[PDB]
Amino acid sequence: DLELHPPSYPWSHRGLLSSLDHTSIRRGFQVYKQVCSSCHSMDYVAYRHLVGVCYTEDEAKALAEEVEVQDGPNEDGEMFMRPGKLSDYFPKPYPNPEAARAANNGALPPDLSYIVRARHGGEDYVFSLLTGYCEPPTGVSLREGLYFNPYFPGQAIGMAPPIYNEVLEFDDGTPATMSQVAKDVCTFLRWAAEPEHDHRKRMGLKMLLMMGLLLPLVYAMKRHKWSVLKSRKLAYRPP
Amino acid sequence: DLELHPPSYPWSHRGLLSSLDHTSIRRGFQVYKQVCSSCHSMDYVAYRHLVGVCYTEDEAKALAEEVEVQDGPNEDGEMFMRPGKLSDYFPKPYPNPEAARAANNGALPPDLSYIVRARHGGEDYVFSLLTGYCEPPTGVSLREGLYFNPYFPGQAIGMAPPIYNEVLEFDDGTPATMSQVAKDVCTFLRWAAEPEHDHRKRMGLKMLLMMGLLLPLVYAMKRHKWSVLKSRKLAYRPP
Amino acid sequence: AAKNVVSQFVSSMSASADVLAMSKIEIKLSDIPEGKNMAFKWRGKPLFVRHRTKKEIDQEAAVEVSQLRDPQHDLERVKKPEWVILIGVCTHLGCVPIANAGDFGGYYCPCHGSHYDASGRIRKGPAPLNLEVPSYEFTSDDMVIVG
Amino acid sequence: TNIRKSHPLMKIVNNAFIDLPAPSNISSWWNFGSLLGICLILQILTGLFLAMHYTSDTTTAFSSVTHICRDVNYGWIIRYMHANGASMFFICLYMHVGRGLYYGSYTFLETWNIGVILLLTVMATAFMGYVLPWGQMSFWGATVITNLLSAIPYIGTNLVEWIWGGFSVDKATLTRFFAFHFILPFIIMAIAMVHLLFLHETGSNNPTGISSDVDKIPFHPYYTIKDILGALLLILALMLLVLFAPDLLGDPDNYTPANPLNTPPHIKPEWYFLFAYAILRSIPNKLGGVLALAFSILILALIPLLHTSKQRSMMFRPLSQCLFWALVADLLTLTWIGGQPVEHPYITIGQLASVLYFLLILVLMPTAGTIENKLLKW
Amino acid sequence: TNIRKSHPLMKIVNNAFIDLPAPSNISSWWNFGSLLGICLILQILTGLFLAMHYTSDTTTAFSSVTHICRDVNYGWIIRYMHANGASMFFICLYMHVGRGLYYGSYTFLETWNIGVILLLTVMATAFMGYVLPWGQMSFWGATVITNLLSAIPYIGTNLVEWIWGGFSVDKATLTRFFAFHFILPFIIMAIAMVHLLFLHETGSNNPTGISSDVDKIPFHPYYTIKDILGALLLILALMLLVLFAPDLLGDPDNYTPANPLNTPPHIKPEWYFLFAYAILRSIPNKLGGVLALAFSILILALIPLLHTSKQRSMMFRPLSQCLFWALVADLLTLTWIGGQPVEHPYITIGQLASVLYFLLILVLMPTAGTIENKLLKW
Ligand code: HEC
Ligand code: HEC
Ligand code: HEM
Ligand code: HEM
Ligand code: HEM
Ligand code: HEM
Ligand SMILES: CC1=NC2=C(CCCC2)C(=O)C1c1ccc(Oc2ccc(OC(F)(F)F)cc2)cc1
Ligand SMILES: CC1=NC2=C(CCCC2)C(=O)C1c1ccc(Oc2ccc(OC(F)(F)F)cc2)cc1
Ligand code: FES
Repeated sequence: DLELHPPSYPWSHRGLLSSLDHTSIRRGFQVYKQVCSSCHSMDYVAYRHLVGVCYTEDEAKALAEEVEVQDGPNEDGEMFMRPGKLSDYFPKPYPNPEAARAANNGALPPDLSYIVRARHGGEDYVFSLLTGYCEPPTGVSLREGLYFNPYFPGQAIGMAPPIYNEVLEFDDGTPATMSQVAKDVCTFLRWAAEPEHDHRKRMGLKMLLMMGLLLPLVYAMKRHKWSVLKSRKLAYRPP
Repeated sequence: DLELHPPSYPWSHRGLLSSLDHTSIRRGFQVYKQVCSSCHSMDYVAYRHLVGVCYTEDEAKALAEEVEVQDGPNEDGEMFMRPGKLSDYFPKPYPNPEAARAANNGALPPDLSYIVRARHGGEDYVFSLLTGYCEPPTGVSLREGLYFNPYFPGQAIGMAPPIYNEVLEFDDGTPATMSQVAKDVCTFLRWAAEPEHDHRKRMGLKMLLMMGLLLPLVYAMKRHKWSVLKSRKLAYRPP
Repeated sequence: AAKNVVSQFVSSMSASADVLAMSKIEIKLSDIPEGKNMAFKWRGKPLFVRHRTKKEIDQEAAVEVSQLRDPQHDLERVKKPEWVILIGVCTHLGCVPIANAGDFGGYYCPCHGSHYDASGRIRKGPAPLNLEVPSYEFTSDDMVIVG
Repeated sequence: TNIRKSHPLMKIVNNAFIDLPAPSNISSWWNFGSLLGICLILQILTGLFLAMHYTSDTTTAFSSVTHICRDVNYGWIIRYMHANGASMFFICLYMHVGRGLYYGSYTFLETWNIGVILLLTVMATAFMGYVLPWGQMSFWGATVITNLLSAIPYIGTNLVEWIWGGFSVDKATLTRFFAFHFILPFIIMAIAMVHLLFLHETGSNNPTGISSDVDKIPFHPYYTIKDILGALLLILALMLLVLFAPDLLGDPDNYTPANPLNTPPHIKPEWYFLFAYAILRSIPNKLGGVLALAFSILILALIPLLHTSKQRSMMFRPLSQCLFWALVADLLTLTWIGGQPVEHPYITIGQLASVLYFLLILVLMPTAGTIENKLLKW
Repeated sequence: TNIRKSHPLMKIVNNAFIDLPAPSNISSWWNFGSLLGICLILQILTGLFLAMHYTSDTTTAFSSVTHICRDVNYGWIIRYMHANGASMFFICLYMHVGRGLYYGSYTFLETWNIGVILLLTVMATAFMGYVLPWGQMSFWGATVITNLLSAIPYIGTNLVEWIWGGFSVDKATLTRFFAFHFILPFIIMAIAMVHLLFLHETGSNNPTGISSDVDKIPFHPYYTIKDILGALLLILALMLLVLFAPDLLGDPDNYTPANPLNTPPHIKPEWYFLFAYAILRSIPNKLGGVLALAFSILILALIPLLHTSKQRSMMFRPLSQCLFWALVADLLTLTWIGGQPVEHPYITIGQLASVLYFLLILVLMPTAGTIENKLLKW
C-alpha cells in the first residue's frame, strides 16, 4: 500500500479565468456514450443538459430519441418502453447496483456524474488512471480479472483498460489516440461534475474587477473619515 | 342532487369515555380480508398493527405469512416473491391506480385506511352505505354497472353491494347477518383511521380528572392572593 | 402533568414502531445445513449465520490467541459452539465477504486483501477489527432472534 | 438594592414581568395576550417535534404526517395538539382584537399596528401550515387562494407562478412552504417582543377606558396568578379538542391525499379564514373580490382613525355596544356563509353580511360615537 | 431633542450602534464581531433559500442538494456560498476568540461565557449541517462522532440511540438533524443579542488593555465605515473561495452518496473540528478521549480564572506573547495532525501537541504571567 499521486496536466481550463473547451466536451460525451454507458450510470445528466454546451437543441433531441426508457402506466395499467426525449436522464446500464456487481465480478462500477469531484486529483487523477494501465512489476499478481494500475489505491483495480487507439471515430474527425480519447472524456467528466464551471469563472472575473474598484474606494472613504483623528495633536496644559 | 345524510347509530364507542369493541375489530378485520382486500388497498395498516389490538403476536404472524409480497434485489440482481411477515403492510390489490380503474369500469376504489375519517359521518356513513343498497325509484337508472345507493352523493355509486347474509364465517362463530357484518367492518375501519382512539380517551379521562382537581385549586390560589384587594376599603379625607 | 407531557415529547425522539419493527430478525436454524453459510438482510446490512461442523469447532478452538491481530478466543465470540453469527461487512473499508473461501477457509474479500477464519477473526490482511459479533439470544433450540 | 433591578438580564424581566405596574381592574379579556404567547410557544415546540419526522417532498409528505400519527411515539397527540393549537391561536387572536376594539386599546397606535402585522404573520403561517399535510383541502385551498393574485393587472399572472416555482402548486411550492412556515413563527416571536416593547411605553388600558395611574397593582402576584389560571383554561380547551374531538374544527377531505385532477365538493379554507372568504365571494368581479378580502383585514389599521367618541371605552356607550355586538354577530354570519356552497340564499345573505361589515366599521360605529357625544353635550 | 434618542426602537439602535462610545484605538481584531454577525445573517439567508429546495428524506437528500446545484437557478452559487460561508464563520470565530485571549477581553466574564455558549451552538449547528447532504463523510462523520457518547458508563449506549432515533444514523436522524439545524441559528441570533447586551454594559476593551474612557470616539462614522471595509474584505474572501475554489475546504468523499457498508479511507470531520479531533485520538482510552475533546473546548470557560498577570493585554508582555503564538502554532499542528491517518509519526506528534495545548493554557501561560509580574516588581 504505497501511493503514486497524479501529476498536474496543463488543461485548457487549468487557469483562474480559463473556460472549458466545449468542443472537447462534445468529444468527451461521445467517449461516455460509446464506451462507458454500458457499465457506468450517470444519473444527474439529462439530454437537455447538453443543449447550449456541446450540442444544439435539435442534436440533443436526436441523441435522446436514440435510447430506450421505461414509462407508464398507460390507461390499461401497463408499463411500456418509449423513445427518449430531452426531459429524460442518461439511462442506467443495469436495473440496480446488485445486478451491476454480477456483470463486473463483484465490483460495482461507480456512477460518473461526480467522479471528477469525488476523487482526489479530479481530471488529473482520471486521466492518469485511463492512460496509466501497465504490465505488473515482478513479485505481483491479483485475482483473475483484477488488473494492475499504478494510480489506483492498493495498486490493483477491477476495470479492464477501457480506452485505446481508435476505440471510437469522433464526429468532428479528430485523430482518436488513447491520450486524446482520455483528455476529451476527462474534460466532459469535469463538466458533468461541475456544469457551473464557465459561469462561476465569468462571475469570478467580474467579482475581481468590482473588488479592484470598491476596495480602494471604500478604503479611501475610511481614511477620509478617519483623517480628523489621524491628523489630531494633543497638548497637556496644567495651571 | 338531493341529499340524505346518515342517522347516528349507537356504537359501543359512541360516548366520550367509551373504548372500541376489540372483538368487533377482530371480526371487522376479517371482513376487510375476506371481502374488500381484492378491491381496496389499505396501505397504512401493517400486520404488526394488529398485535395487542385484535390478534396476538403469533396470530398476526400467521396472517402475515398467508400473503404474497415482492422483495429484492437478491445478490443475482432479481426481484423475488416471498411470504409476508409482521413488518409488511397490507398488500394493494393492483400494482397502480390505473390498473384498479380498469378492473372496476373506470371507477377507482378508494384506499380504506382513513375512509372513516375522510368521509362526513364516518362509521355512521359507511354503515348506512353498506346496508342501504336498495332498488331504484321510478324515473331513474344509471349506466350498466353503476348501482343505486340513497346515501352516496348524487344517488348513484360504482360499487356492487359487497355485504349480504353469510358472506363470511367468523372465527368466533358469530351469526354473520348483513347488519352484523357491516357493524363489525365499520368498527375495524374506525380503528384503521384512528388507532389512537382508546389511548386518546384514556388520556381524556385523566385530563378531565386532573383539571377537575387543578382548576378549583388554582382558582382558590387566585382568590387567596387577590383577597387583599377584594376586601379593601377606600376613604377620601380632604383637610 | 409536566412529567407526562415532557416524557411523551422525549418518547417522540426515540425509535418509532416501524424502526423497532426492523430492529430484530428471526432466523430458523433447521433451514441452514452443517457447514454452509446463509446470508440475510438486517438493518440494511448482510448478516451471516453459519452452522459449524465438529471439525470447524475443534480447528478454531486450539488456534493461537496471541498471533491474531484482534485477540479473541472462540468460546467467547459465540453463545453456542456450533453457530457463529456475524455482520457481513468487512471492517476495513466496507465490502461483503464471500463464504467458504480464502486462505484461512472462512470468509475472503476481493477488495484489498483480507482473510477471515471460520470463527470470523481476521488472520492475514489490512482489516483492524474482526467481523462484528452482534447482540443475539437463542429462544427455543430451533430458532434465533438477532437484535 | 436587589439583583432583580441590577442584573442586565433580570432588569428586563423585573420591569416587564414582575414589578410592572398594571391597572387594578383589568378583566378576562386581558388574559388573551399571555395566551397568545403560550399558543405561539406551544406551536413552536409541537411544530419542531413534528419537523423531526415530516418531509416536504410531495410523494412522501402525506405519508410522513400519517407515519407521525401511527408509528412515532405520541406523534398523534403532538400532531393534533399542533392542529387544534392553531385553532386555539386564532380563537385567542380574535378575542384579543375584540377586546382592543371594544375597550379602544387601539389608541395605542404603535402597539395596535404591530398587532395588525402580527395578525397578518400568523395568518400567513397558518395558511402555509395547512398545506403541509398535502391532502385535498390543503392542495386545492392553496391553489384557489394563491391564484387570486393573478387578478392583479400586468404582473399578477407571473407573481402567482413565481410563488409556486412552477405552473401549478407542486414540488417546489410544498418545499418552500415548509421553509417559510418554519421560519415565520420565529419572526412572529421577534415582532411580538417589539409589540410588548411599545405596550410598556404606556402600560395597559383597562375596561373603564379611564386612566388607571391612580390605582396600579404590581403584576406579581396578581396577574401572574391570573395568567396561570388562564393558561390552565387554555390547556383545558385545547386538550378537550385533542382528546375528545380532534377532527371537529378541521375537514374530512384532508384525510385523502392531494389529487390534481379530482376536485373536492366544496373547497374552503380553515374556519378562521371563512369570514374573509365569504367577503371575497360577495363581490362578482375577481380583482374587486381580492381587494375586498385584503381590505377586510387591513381595515384594522384604519380603526384608530375612525374613532369619534370622546370616551375611550365602549363601557359607557350603549349605542356602540350594540353596534359592536352586531359586528361580532355579522362576523359569525360571514363564517357560516363562508362554509356554505355558492347558491341561494347564501349568495344574498353573504352579500348583505359583507355590506354590513364595512358599513358597521366605516359609517355606523363612527356615527354612533358622534351621536353619543351630542347626547352627553360634547 | 432628536427622534433617534426618543423613539423606543430607534433608542436601542442609537445607543448600541450610532452614538456608542468606542475606544479610539481598536484594531482589525475588533472587526470580527461584526463579521460574525454578517456570517450568521449570510448563513440564515442562503440557508433559508436552500431549504426551499432541499428534502430531509434519506433517499432524496443527496439528490436534492445536487438538484439545487444543477437545476435550481443560481442554486449552485447559493449552495457553495453556504458551505464556504460556514468556513468563513469559523475563521471569523477563532480569530475573534484569539483577540479575546491575547488582549484579555475575557475579563468581561458574562460577555465571554455567552461567547463560549455561542461557540458551542455554532459548532452544534455546523456539525449537523455537514450531515444534511448525506454523502459519505457526512454519514460516517456523524456516525463516529455521535457514537463517542456511548463511552459514558450506564447511560451512554441508550443516549446515542435516542439521538439517532434508531440503531444507526438513518431516516429519523437526518430528518431531526434538518429540524435542529434550522432552529439553532435563530437561537444563536438570540444569544448573540444577549452577548452584546452584556458587552454594552462595559463597552469595548482595546489593544493596550488600559481603560479608554479618556479617549472614546462615537461608533458612527468611525467604526461604521471600518465595519463596511471589513464586510467588503469578508465578501472577497468568501467569493474567492465560491468562484475560484469552492471545493478547497471540503472533502471529495462527500460527492459520493452515503453507503452504510462502504467505509471511506480516512474518515474525518470538517477542518474547523480537526484540532479537537486530534486531541480525541491522543488519549488511548475512549471515554478519556471524549472527556479530553469536551475539555478542549470547555477550557475556554476556565481561561479567566487562570489569569495571573497584573496587566490585562499581552501588548506589554513578551513572554506571554511567545507562549500565545506557540499556542496558535500548536493548534495549527493539531489541525494538520487531525487530518492525518493514525500512524507513525502522526500519533506521537499528535500526543505531543495535545500535551502542549493543555500545558500552555493550564501551566505555562499562568506561570509566564507571574514571572512577568516579578520582573516588573509586582
Ligand atoms: C466492462 C467494464 C467497464 C468499462 C468498459 C469501463 N469501466 Fe470504469 N469501472 C469498472 C469497474 C468494475 C470499476 C470498479 C473498480 C474497482 O473498484 O476496483 C470501474 C471504476 C471506474 C472509476 C473509479 C476509479 C476509482 O478511483 O475508484 C472511474 C473514474 C472509471 N471507472 C471511469 C471509466 C471511464 C472514463 C471509462 C471509459 C471512457 C470506463 N470507466 C469504462 C468497469 C468498466
Ligand atoms: C368488486 C368491487 C368492490 C368490492 C367487493 C368492494 N368495493 Fe368498495 N368500492 C368499489 C368501487 C369501484 C368504489 C368507487 C365508487 C364510486 O366512486 O362511485 C368503491 C367505494 C367504496 C367507498 C367510498 C364511498 C364514498 O363515499 O365515496 C367505501 C367506504 C367502500 N367502497 C367500502 C367497502 C367495504 C367496507 C367493502 C366490503 C366489506 C367494499 N367496499 C367492497 C369497489 C368494491
Ligand atoms: C401573536 C400575536 C400576539 C401576541 C403574542 C400579543 C401579545 C400581547 C400581550 C402579551 C399583550 C399584553 C396583555 C394583554 O393585554 O392582552 C398584548 C396587548 C395588546 N395587544 Fe397584542 N398580541 C398579539 C396580537 C395582537 C393583535 C393582532 C392586535 C391588534 C390587531 C394586538 C393589539 C394589542 C393591544 C392594543 C394591546 C393593548 C391592550 C390593553 O392595554 O388594553 N395584539 N398583546
Ligand atoms: C404561529 C405558529 C404556527 C401555526 C399557526 C402553525 C399552523 C399549522 C397548521 C394549521 C398546520 C396543519 C396542521 C394539520 O392540519 O395537520 C401545521 C402543520 C405543521 N407545522 Fe405548523 N404552525 C406553526 C408553527 C410551526 C413551527 C414553528 C414548526 C416547526 C418548527 C411547524 C411545523 C409544522 C409541521 C412539520 C407541520 C406538518 C405536520 C402536521 O400536519 O401537523 N409549525 N402548522
Ligand atoms: C456567533 C458568534 C458571535 C457573535 C455574532 C459575536 C458578536 C460580537 C460582537 C459584534 C462583538 C463586538 C465587536 C468586537 O469586538 O468584535 C463581540 C465582542 C466580544 N465577543 Fe463576541 N461574538 C460571537 C462569539 C464569541 C465567542 C465564541 C467569544 C469567546 C469565546 C466571544 C467573546 C467576545 C468578547 C470577549 C468580546 C469583547 C471584545 C472587546 O471588547 O475587546 N464572542 N462579539
Ligand atoms: C450558523 C449558521 C449555519 C451554519 C454554520 C450552517 C452550516 C452548514 C453546513 C456546513 C452545511 C453543509 C454544507 C455542504 O457541505 O453542502 C449546511 C447545509 C445546509 N444548511 Fe446550513 N448552516 C447554518 C444555518 C442554516 C439555516 C438558518 C438554514 C435554513 C433555514 C440552513 C439550511 C441548510 C440546508 C438546507 C443545508 C443543506 C444544503 C447544503 O448542503 O448546502 N442552514 N449548513
Ligand atoms: C408582558 C405582559 N405585560 C402586560 C400583561 C397584562 C397587564 C399589563 C401588561 C401581561 O399579561 C404580560 C404577559 C405576557 C406574556 C406572558 O407569558 C409569556 C408568553 C410568551 C412569551 O414569549 C413571547 F415573547 F411572547 F413570545 C413570553 C411570556 C406573561 C405575562
Ligand atoms: C454592536 C457593536 N458594538 C461594538 C462594536 C465594536 C466597538 C464597540 C462595541 C461593533 O462593531 C458592533 C457591531 C456589531 C454588529 C454589526 O452588524 C451586525 C451584524 C449582525 C447583526 O445581527 C445580530 F443580531 F448580531 F445577529 C446585527 C448587526 C455592526 C456593528
Ligand atoms: S476493503 Fe475489504 S479489507 Fe480493505
